[PDB]
Amino acid sequence: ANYDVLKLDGTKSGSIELSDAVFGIEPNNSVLFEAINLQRASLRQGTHAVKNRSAVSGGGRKPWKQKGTGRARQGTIRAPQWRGGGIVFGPTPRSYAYKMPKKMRRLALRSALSFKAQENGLTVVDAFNFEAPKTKEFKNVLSTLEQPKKVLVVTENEDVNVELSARNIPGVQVTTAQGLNVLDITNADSLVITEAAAKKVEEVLG
Amino acid sequence: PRVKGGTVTRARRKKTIKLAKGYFGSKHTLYKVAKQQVMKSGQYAFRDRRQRKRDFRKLWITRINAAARQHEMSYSRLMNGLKKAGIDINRKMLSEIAISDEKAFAQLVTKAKDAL
Amino acid sequence: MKLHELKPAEGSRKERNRVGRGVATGNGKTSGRGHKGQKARSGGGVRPGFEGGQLPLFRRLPKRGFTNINRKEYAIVNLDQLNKFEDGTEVTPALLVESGVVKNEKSGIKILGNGSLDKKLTVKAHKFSASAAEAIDAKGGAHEVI
Amino acid sequence: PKMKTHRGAAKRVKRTASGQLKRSRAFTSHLFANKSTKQKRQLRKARLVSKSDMKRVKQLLAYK
RNA sequence: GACAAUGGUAGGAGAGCGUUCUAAGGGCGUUGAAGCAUGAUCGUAAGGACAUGUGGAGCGCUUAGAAGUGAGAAUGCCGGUG
RNA sequence: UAACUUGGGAGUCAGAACAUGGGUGAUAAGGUCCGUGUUCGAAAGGGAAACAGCCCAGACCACCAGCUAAGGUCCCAAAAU
RNA sequence: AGGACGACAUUAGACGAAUCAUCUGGAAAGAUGAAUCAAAGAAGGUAAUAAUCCUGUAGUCGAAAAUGUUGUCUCUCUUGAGUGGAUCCUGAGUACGACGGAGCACGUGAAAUUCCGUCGGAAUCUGGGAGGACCAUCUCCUAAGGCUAAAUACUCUCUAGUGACCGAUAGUGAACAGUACCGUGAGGGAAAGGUGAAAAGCACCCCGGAAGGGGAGUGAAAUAGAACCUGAAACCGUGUGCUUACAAGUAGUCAGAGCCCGUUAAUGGGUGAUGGCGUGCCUUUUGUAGAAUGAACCGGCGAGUUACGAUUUGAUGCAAGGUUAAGCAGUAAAUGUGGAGCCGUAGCGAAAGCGAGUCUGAAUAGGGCGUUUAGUAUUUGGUCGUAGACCCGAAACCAGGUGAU
Ligand SMILES: [Mg+2]
Repeated sequence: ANYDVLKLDGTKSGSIELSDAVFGIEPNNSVLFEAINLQRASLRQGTHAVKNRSAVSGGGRKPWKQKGTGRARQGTIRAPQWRGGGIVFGPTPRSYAYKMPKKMRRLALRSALSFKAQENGLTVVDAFNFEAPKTKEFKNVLSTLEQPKKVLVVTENEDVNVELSARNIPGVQVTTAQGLNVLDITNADSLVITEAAAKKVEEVLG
Repeated sequence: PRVKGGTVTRARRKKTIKLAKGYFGSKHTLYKVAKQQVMKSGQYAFRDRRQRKRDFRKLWITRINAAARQHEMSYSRLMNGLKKAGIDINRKMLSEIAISDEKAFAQLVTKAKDAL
Repeated sequence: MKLHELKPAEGSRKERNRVGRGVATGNGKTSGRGHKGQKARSGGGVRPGFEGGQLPLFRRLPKRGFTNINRKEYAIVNLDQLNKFEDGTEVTPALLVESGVVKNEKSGIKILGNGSLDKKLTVKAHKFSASAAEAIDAKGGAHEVI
Repeated sequence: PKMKTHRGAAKRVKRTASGQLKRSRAFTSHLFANKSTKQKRQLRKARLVSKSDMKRVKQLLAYK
């Protein structure tokens, strides 16, 4: 439960004690699967439709007589087997979202975070200090403490300059201790979390 | 999303068309009659793989019968005598011997005659 | 898990049956409906409980009784759910609720005696059963109908 | 929408501790002269809905 | 490994093939993608490749998700041609 | 080597010929209504010239191996002039 | 009612960082190599696929004039309490009632409560109305005059955007139209997208009246030439390797000479003298080669779906407990918060009620249903209910119109 706290250059500062109740459980893969499936199903707007018999234009009268002409009996020029139109069972506008008990939501977050801490994907830093936004400066920080290409940066509260500097780098995502979700954590290769943000995460999830 | 039928129907039908190469007239051109004919021909082939085994056995017995009448025996008594002698040669081998080697077949006939 | 290696829990998912899609599935032409009749038609079921004209079951049996709209009903607490308290405690309806022994108190608490007490308490509820009041005043302690 | 209870059935049965349905008896209420005394006495006890009938009328009483 | 079983209509149960779209990963393509045409190829089946010609800019693979997901018949509807 | 109990999902409610015990009809019907078996229905293969229901027999797939069933052995056409 | 001075927002706009070289090629944005910007790596163009070529984007700036909001002044109006309480005032053809109807979840009923037509027709604070016939006591209120924002419903439109929505038989009937056309009229109602990067859209010669064509030329390509991307099948032809004029057929299959070829190279390919066996498919039937139904042929399109409830099975979380709904915050997400409510931990009885028991019964008898624990939330699959509910098809019924050319 000890983790080094680096500086913005790779030099070491004090250690820290993160709870084994949050970082360090045995990850549950069933609940992770259901949580990822839920989050991604809640992002689609089911805006799709077709016109059925009633909604197609025209088609009120009977095309020809029921008997006597030698043709098949027909009822309207907008029946489904006509080239004109009329769809039988197409898409209709609907929602795809659903819900899980909240004890399961917390378990999914805990098991996604602990998986990063057992693959050496967790990096704790003391503080971010950016006076003005500058992407070239953030790129060098990410390269100094060698990070993979896909990184999730977590701050304690919304930090305008840090969030605004890592905005145009492909592969980097910035969030807050309370905006943590299962899709962002598992999509990343490594986490770069500050000390204050780590303490804050350790309580709300504990 | 919409799934329009594309390219699977044509490929499936063209396989059956190609299986009907050599058939008469529109039976090698049009899908419906071609499919019916290919079904019927599969059924015929199944039935005939089993009739082949009866036809060839019937041919061998005819040839053995012809070869045995030249030594004043009928097929019936020749096979009886060969069994009583213990000989276990096929009807297929017994008629290839009679065709290629007449002396060996004569020696078989003498043993069949002595066991009766 | 990685996002390119997801697997669901074994036994949790299953593919739906699609009917009327060819002969080899086993549900092709008639789609599991058999041959002609009322039940093979679109929207063709008959009403649940209908018996083809024979007098239905819930018309040859007689009606019985009435309902009392002023009926009371009590939240029940048996005698062995009081063993999670310490001796001397004053067990009150406000305490049974916060302790999570009673979720909903409908017309008031009523104590019944089904287990064993093995504690010395002072209980105050709306109603008691003879056995409950007897068993409370056997380890010491009393009861007060409030 | 929600499913609707069959009111006439709800006025005639009640549910026991297991899933059973207790019911009342026909051939009461009238013409008691053509009965013996044993018949009248034994028509007074209650019975259960049979299992072959449960199969038919079971969604009718799902909310009871 | 020994032994046994394996015809089938209404119908019950199981395991799969292929089509369009999405996510993540990893690839191919003007040194020629999809489509189309031909072949004497591979798999127990649905089906999958490879080579050559035509074509001239897009398309597979792995795992998971979602469906306007598969036609030979309806005196079916539209077009073309006998 | 099955049977029973509880629960999920059905389809079926037009049957036919043959043998045998009977009614009806005329000790008529490839008639009609019941009892008892079998086969077809949903069963290919061999025999009965051809011939759903008669006789022998129940096809997982190869093979130009062998033994038999019903029925057969002058030629058509396998096996005794 | 109407003046002043402001502040925002619309209705045109402006500035806006950073790349070169070689290879293939008709052309580079591709490949290879070396660089740069990022509060900008959204998107679209450009002779193929571009953060750095163009239009843009992040960011920042901008209004002569007219609207729309919104402030601060001006402006314009205006006293407010207490005690006495029953002297005076307090909504009349009204409230009610009978008869005939209607609306209230409620079918005139134990019908209280609320309206319309026709007739009757009160009381005045010790008053009057309601609390589901009616009476008494209690409790709550004060009819027969009027006005009133917000939270709620909808979209022919306008502005800015979005999609595990369609991609020319689809999506609007309509990508080029309520037009061809049909009908006296009301009315019905189509088919029809694609040269190329750039028109560079074929100068000139030849045959021909022309139409068409062969050369030459343009182009990377003209079997990209305007009936112009790709160009399947039915169908129509030309040339050929094997075969056929003594033969009786659901057109194949198994056996098999002869002749001709040479492959995804393997106990290969094409044709077929002659022999054996062999009455299409689908639907519907006790039973169909059937002389029972359907299909000229080829292509495209064309039928168990979704929402909300119920039940059962699998999976997963927690467990004597399990779980939130609307709402609020958040990016039209995850999530956080929200404990009204729901199921379970206890049943029996018509009910009062009693309670590990309870009902029946005079009974401490006997019997029925119970006790001697496992539930709950979400979700995959099966089935059911309410919805057109697997798809196509009547003869008819009703409403509102158009017709005596
Ligand atoms: Mg031709």
